[PDB]
Amino acid sequence: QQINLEELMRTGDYAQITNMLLNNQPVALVGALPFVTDSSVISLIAKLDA
Amino acid sequence: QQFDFRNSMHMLTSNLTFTVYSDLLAFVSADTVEPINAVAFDNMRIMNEL
Repeated sequence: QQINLEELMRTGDYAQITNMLLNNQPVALVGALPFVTDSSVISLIAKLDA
Repeated sequence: QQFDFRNSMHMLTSNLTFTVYSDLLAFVSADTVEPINAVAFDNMRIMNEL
């Protein structure tokens, strides 16, 4: 699924996201975003990204 | 009146351990969108002459 971030921080977030995050459900996000590069594989196995 | 123990001895029904709260509300966390983004029953946008 999806959820425009632009409209999010505008609308004020209706815990829609808050709920999905809490409950763990496959989802996507959209808009401008800060990436962050890592290396030491480790990080991955440890699944830091979650 | 004479005194008769028996009849003056009553048992006591009392709840146990409260905690009384006043003011209330306070527990409410609330913010606000940025003024430039308002809306009435309208839903189009209050104050919209850019």
